[PDB]
Amino acid sequence: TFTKACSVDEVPPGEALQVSHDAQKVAIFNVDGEFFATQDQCTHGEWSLSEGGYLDGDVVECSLHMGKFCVRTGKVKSPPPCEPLKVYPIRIEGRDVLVDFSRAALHA
Ligand code: FES
Repeated sequence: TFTKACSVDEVPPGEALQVSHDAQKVAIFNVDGEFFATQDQCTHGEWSLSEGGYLDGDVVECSLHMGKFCVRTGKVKSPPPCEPLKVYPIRIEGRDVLVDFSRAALHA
């Protein structure tokens, strides 16, 4: 089941947004009109990747110790993080952004 998480204008290109469902915090990223959803917690220290997190193209930088992840694959781009992010399916219908919060997946 895909759940409406936010509306598209809440996440403009180059921005991120934290959403929540059940226990789970999820970061929504808009990269040039394409939407991506990952776990919100940085895998180094669990800081929110949607709190002061710079987005440079499709690479998000954690504000705390400058760890970086590709928001497409969840793959690490710069330490201190070691583990990739969980990634969630995400779909746009009209102005609605829908995320399947039940379907977290993880590389490697
Ligand atoms: S908590 Fe994200 S890089 Fe340290």
